[PDB]
Amino acid sequence: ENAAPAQAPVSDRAWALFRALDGKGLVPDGYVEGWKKTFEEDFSPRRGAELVARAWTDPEFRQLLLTDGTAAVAQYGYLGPQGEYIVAVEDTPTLKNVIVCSLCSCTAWPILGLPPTWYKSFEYRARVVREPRKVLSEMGTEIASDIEIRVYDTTAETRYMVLPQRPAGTEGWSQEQLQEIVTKDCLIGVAIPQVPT
Amino acid sequence: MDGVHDLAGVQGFGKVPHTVNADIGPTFHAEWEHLPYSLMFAGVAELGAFSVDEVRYVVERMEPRHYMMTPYYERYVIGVATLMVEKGILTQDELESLAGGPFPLSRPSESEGRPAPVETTTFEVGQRVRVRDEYVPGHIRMPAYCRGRVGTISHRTTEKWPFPDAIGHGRNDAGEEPTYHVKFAAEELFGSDTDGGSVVVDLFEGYLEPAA
Ligand SMILES: [Fe+3]
Ligand SMILES: [Mg+2]
Ligand SMILES: [Mg+2]
Repeated sequence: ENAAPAQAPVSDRAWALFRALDGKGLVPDGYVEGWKKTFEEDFSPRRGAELVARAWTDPEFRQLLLTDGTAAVAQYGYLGPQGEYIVAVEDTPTLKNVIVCSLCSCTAWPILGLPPTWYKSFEYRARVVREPRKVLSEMGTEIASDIEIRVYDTTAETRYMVLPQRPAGTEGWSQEQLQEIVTKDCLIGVAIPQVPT
Repeated sequence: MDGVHDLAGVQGFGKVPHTVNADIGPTFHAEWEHLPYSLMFAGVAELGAFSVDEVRYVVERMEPRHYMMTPYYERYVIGVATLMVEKGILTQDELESLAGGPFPLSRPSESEGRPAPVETTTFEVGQRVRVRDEYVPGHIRMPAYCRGRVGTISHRTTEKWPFPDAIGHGRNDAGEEPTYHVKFAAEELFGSDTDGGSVVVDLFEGYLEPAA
């Protein structure tokens, strides 16, 4: 009849898993609490933003970022779980890059942050590989006809970040000013950095 | 595994539930949500009970309707619990006792996996390759939309990793292979029924062969 299986409340199930393992001495003291802290506080799109702003103002670093993303990121100490082999992909006047994991949710956690709910949605996972222009449009990003859209499907161990184009009107801005306009969505590739009116 | 998880190209879904730069809230929206990833890492790094690939595969093994109605983080609670039972670390009965009710798990594997391929080719940037026209019932990191399709190498990784089709089943013969960024034209994958330009899939060497 296609009905859902009977299930205890998810909170009760998740905590049961914790207690079953913790009760057997298999979880070190403060272990999950420490990961929670890392996930919430250390893994952050602010790091990706910093990298972009540096690339934007430092031709030498921009070249390193685009050729050996891992090395570039390591200089900041931002390698980590789900972010050990990094490739940065460069937007151009004729190319817009976008990242997905169609098979699950794979994301460069340490520099982009853990994926947002929408990135993990079946909608995004199913649609962006096939109709990225329509998907970005619906999300509020219009990509013109003269621009190739390239979708990177994160199917293995490469962990991607988009290096967006630096918008006009930011000439002479400091690294801190530039960082501010590079958001999580710019790093995933669904948004273009915005300069205020 | 040609499971419902292989969603790329599926038609009929509605709008992505986001507009750019909208508030996505806190990292975790409930007090339990950090547990699946945390306990996965306990399993991988502390217990050495399973690999990350086994976690992807156990989630692929959720009964299909179960998969489709289950929120993301809950799929991982179910997956990690399944692995813990399968590896003999926990019992389903103790999980259900502790949970105070039913704790259905992923379905048993129907494949023992397969070894890293014996015969592969080192490809170079610019080379044309075809994704091997093979069907794998167990874990595979090839989404079906690219099976048998032809693309061009844009990158060969400078590092190598165990073949997922083996380590995703906890086998001893996963070896190590680099992966390749293979760029496909959108029309190669979806004919006229796409609005995109190109798609780049990150494919293990063993999934590839020289193009004709
Ligand atoms: Fe994923
Ligand atoms: Mg399929
Ligand atoms: Mg029973």
